[PDB]
Amino acid sequence: DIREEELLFLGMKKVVEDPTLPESQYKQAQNKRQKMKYIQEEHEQEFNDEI
Amino acid sequence: ARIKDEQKVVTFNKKKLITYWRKIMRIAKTEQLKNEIDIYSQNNQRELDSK
Amino acid sequence: MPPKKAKGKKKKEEEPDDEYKSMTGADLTQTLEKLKERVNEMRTNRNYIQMD
Amino acid sequence: ILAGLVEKRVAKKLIPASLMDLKGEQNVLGKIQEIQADENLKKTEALTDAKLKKAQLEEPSTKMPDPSIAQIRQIIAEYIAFPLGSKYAKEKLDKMNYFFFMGPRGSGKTLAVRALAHECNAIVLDISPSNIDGQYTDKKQIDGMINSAFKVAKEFQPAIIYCEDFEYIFGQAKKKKSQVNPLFAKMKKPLMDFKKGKFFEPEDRVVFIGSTNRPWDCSQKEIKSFFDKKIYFPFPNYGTRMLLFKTFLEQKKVPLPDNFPINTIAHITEGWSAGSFKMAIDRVFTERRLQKINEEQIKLSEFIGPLSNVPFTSKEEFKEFKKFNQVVTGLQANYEAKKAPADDQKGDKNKKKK
Amino acid sequence: MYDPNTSQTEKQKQEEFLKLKIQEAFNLFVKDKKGIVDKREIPYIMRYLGQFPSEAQVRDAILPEIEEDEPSEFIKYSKFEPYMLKVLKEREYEPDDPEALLAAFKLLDQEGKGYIEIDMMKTFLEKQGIEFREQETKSFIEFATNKDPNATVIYYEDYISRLQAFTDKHIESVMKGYNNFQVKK
Amino acid sequence: MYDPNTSQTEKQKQEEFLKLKIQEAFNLFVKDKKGIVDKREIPYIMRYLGQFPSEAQVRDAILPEIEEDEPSEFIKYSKFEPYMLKVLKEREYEPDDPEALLAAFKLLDQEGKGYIEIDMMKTFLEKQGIEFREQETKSFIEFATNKDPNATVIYYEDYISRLQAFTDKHIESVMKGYNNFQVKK
Amino acid sequence: EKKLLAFYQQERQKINYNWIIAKKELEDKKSELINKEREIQDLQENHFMTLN
Amino acid sequence: MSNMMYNMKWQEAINDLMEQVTLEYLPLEQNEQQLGMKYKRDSSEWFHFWATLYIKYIDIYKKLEDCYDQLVHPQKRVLLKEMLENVIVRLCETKSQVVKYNTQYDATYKSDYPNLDELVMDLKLTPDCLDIPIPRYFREEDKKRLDERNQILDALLLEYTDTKEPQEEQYEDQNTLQADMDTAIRIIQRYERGRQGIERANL
Amino acid sequence: PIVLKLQEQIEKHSGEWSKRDETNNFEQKHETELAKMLIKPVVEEQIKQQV
Repeated sequence: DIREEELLFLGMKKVVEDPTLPESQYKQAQNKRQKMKYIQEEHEQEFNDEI
Repeated sequence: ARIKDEQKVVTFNKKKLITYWRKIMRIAKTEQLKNEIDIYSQNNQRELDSK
Repeated sequence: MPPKKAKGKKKKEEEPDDEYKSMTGADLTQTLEKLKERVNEMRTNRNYIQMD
Repeated sequence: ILAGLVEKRVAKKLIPASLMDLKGEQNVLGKIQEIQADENLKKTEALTDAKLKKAQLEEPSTKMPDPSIAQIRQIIAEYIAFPLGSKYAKEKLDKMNYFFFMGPRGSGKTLAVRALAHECNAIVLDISPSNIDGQYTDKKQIDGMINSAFKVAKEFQPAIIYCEDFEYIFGQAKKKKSQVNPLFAKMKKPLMDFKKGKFFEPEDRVVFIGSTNRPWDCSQKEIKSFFDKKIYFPFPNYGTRMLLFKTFLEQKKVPLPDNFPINTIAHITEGWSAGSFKMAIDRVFTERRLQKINEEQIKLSEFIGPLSNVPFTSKEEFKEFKKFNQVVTGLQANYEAKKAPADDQKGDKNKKKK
Repeated sequence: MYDPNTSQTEKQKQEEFLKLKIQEAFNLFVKDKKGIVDKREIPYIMRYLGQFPSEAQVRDAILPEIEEDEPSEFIKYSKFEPYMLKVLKEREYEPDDPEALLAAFKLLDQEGKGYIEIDMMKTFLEKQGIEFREQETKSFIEFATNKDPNATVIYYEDYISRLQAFTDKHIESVMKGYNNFQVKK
Repeated sequence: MYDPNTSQTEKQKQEEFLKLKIQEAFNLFVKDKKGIVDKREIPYIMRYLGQFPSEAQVRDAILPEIEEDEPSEFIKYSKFEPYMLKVLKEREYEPDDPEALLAAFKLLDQEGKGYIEIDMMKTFLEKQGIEFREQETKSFIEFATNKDPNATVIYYEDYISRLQAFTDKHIESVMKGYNNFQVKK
Repeated sequence: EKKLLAFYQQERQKINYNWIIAKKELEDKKSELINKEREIQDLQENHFMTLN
Repeated sequence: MSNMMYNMKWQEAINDLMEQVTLEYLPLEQNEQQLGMKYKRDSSEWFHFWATLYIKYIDIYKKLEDCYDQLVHPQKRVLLKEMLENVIVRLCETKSQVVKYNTQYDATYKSDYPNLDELVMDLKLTPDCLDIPIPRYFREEDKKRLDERNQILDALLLEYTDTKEPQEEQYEDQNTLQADMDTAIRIIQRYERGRQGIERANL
Repeated sequence: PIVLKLQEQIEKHSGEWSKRDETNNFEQKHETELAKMLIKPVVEEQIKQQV
């Protein structure tokens, strides 16, 4: 138990993030990228209409 | 069966060098945390005096 | 269908005439002492490098 | 024509894939491998026995490090994705649309094809004799199908044509009676005239894919002179093979042991292609075995049985692969180039006229 | 741990390893002042190092042999190194073989049904030999039952096998480092 | 077990060990007089010698060969040891490759779902081929289903793996002592 | 054993370089966060001044 | 958050591109100031120069492709796309140039797989710095025609194939036994009888 | 020539967009000025064809 405490704290075993969990950092990155990409298309469409 | 003079019995140096690095990095990390406490103190004084 | 493996003649290996055929017992105990701890110098280098 | 092709199963919607899906390492020690190869060749030059030198040079120069998986990924990306996926790069780069591939079964050719097709959203038409066997029995149908596929590629941009089992169409005629259908070999003339005619426009972003499993079957001169470039997929190395093992084991959702000697299994598995690796990994773990992985940690002997069950590539096959890569690529041409001296003259050649 | 059938250099290196393992365990179990550790964990350090001395044995032959003439509230490395160094050299407090545990469990299971009632085992633990505390008995019941809260009986064979495997793993952990240390010039 | 491509000294050692093992198995089946064992136990002994002969094979070939000039209800050790030795050397009745068992089970599982119904297995074993007895089917169902009373289907892969592991452990245990066994002069 | 030692050494050096890069990026992003906080405070101060 | 970070990343990428342009302009101006004599530059130096150029252009490609992936200014996006394609072209040209000068060991290797590991470690980067994943904007850009093509392909597949999932590589297993059910039943019976006899004799 | 293209694109982007004040256009959307500047060719060429 102390060995695994040193593993996690001193840094032996990586803390792997499960993609399925709601709060995974990769999930936040994917949501931000999806929003950002939809942003590029929204600007594209409205800029075409403006032109 | 050659297990104790120049083949199989140098595990002592394994764990002792591991522990010696453990102590070198404990001293290094303790000095680093002294520096971190100094930085925390500087930020604390700055932010509290700002408040 | 099963292609039954051929009953090839077993090894009965002819022992290679390498350096392992040099000296008698007492110097074998000395050579023993000469490869008995350290190779785990190397295995422990592996272990410590894996820990790092 | 598209409806006819779809009904003929020539065109299929291959599984989407990514180029980064090709787990591969960089040539960290490839340069040192090359240095050792050059030094060993120089030592061979110092040898005195003519028979020994002839025997050593007859076998492939294994000392040369094979192209890295990272280097192969780079080459495939640069030659396909940018030209196939970009018009401007196609115009501004070398106008080539013919790639040949040599490697063992399942060694990752399908993975690369899937990755490119998914990234570029390109139709994959496989005219491989195996993928078309049992449906074509005359030259006219083959000619019509080739013409339709080429027209689709020209007009259905982007388009890509893949064809495995190219040996049966461009193999050794003098060889024994191969069990493959002779009709496949007739593709050489239609494709020959197509290539000599520059059918696909250089800027047009359509490429022809040729990947085989046994390079020695095909004719080397025709391979050299008929494809824009050729690629040989190397056998997995210790580091790359171990990393592939780790990636598949994490993919199957099996726990990772702390004291497991990965390189030991890597050594045990030397000589197998990527396809054999994947087949063995799938075979070892089943539904209840995967559900029971927690109770029983992964055991070395678990991989002992499947490894022999899957197809095994002997050192001779690797040597022949390396020889074909050196010859067809022309590396042996450079080797012969940098050895012949310039002292020899061009004297009398007219007396022997009788 | 210690092999008395080795060469003089081997015996010396084993002794020096015992010293260094004692030092490691002591340092990892020192709380405030370097070089001092409470005597409660002295058996805890021994268990960390594989020795299995009984509580009465620890109190009668361990503490007096290491405690000072003046009663010291905590033990230092001084008397902590050589004591278990000699103990490992002579294997004074080596636990019995696993067959001993198998026979013990079979004796506790008079009927030989392959399992022992939780109530009976707790009665033995808290009334026979060295009695365990209530929390210790709770932990024993939990582990022997695989943390089963509603379990009523425990299969002693599976518990013995798991205990042997875990002991082997911990012995591998501790012994790793038993090997090198050499005479410094 | 017996290696037919070893050295002459190794050949003699293996033959002597196999003879001793056959004698031990015969003694295990000896009830009234040493040197005579029941005929029905003939295949059973073969299963410890590594042979899994079929009932028809033993009845047609094993029994007539072991039987003396006249049919006897008991097989003497004199006619049992040599025949057993040659059978084991030839590996005539060795269990087939586990891959063969997996192929047979997958053939039974037409849909390839990885499991077979208990009733389907019972019908196959009791209506096709040499029909099993009730106790045979009961034991097969119990042990294929890891003694699960609530099991409804049998997964052939894990059952085959468990049976192969048990067979290997049994063979190694019966072979135990071959390293320490020496040729008698 | 030797092969594993070599591989572990090389991969350890690789992740050491990676960790150095990560620390550099973390320091840069922490400085960016400090500057972002300063920008927020500046916006607040100018907001109060404009309100006045 | 994303806009400012991508602005800074494009800033760094343009800094890298300007660094490479100044670097490569350096040889031309140096030659202009020393055009009198010939140049005895071994293939080693040219290999180092082109390999460093290739790696820096790879970094530029990564940053610019990610920016266009998450650059939201359509006017900015068009410029990023054109600059990205031009940089990709000169990157392929740099790779070809490195290929030609692959004359190490006093040889004439025209290898399509030049080795840059020595420079990579000398430059303090891990091998993954050479990664060039294929850009994903090849789909969105002019996606109408390819989407229509895929729609027609799926319609035809339903027309005749009756399936829509992408076909996976089905590898035939050579572990199939050409035996009747009776043979398998007999084999299983032999296995079970042997194991039962073993159990009873063990008892 | 592609070197010329890339470099000149770099200078033109530096001159136009780098010197662009996005504080008022906090959303990094299209600026009317660029719209007019790049649209003038279309209207001018339409007028030229009609005339």
